Amino acid sequence: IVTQTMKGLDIQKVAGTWYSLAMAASDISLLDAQSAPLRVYVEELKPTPEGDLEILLQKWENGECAQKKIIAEKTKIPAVFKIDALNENKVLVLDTDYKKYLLFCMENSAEPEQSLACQCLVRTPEVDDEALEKFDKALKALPMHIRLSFNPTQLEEQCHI
Ligand SMILES: CCCCCCCCCCCCCCCCC(=O)O
Repeated sequence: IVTQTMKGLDIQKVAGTWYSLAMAASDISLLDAQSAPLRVYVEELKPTPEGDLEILLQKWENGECAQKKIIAEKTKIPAVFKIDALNENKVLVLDTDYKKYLLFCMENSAEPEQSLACQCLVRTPEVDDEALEKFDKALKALPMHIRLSFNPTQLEEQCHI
């Protein structure tokens, strides 16, 4: 689905702290409740030396904010990782400048029109208008039906409460 990938991605340089400033999905149900399936809040990226990606994040489940750890495995495409879970879940890095913003989408492997969610990550708990502008331009193709964004207070709280 996603026709935008970052050329020349250096996965080591995305290490460190990130904030999920905005999210969007193809289906309202993927993001509507606090416990919605792709309502996830990125905490940090931890690239391994072989070039896989450990992801720390928070997710609300059963009435509280839970910390999760995910391994995205590398593929032959530098910008595309596989989540390793039951669903053939692919993560694509659309664009990043390493020091300010990273845009990524995650999609299901097939069925036929399928689930897709994308986030605008930023390095600091600040509304970055230019990064949100790149996020919205990246998505104006994609068939999104829900979009969320968060204010700096929420960005400093667990599960953006
Ligand atoms: C590649 C650099 C960008 C960072 C990508 C972050 C991708 C989160 C992927 C999370 C997928 C959904 C997790 C669902 C909760 C875990 C579970 O229920 O098993």
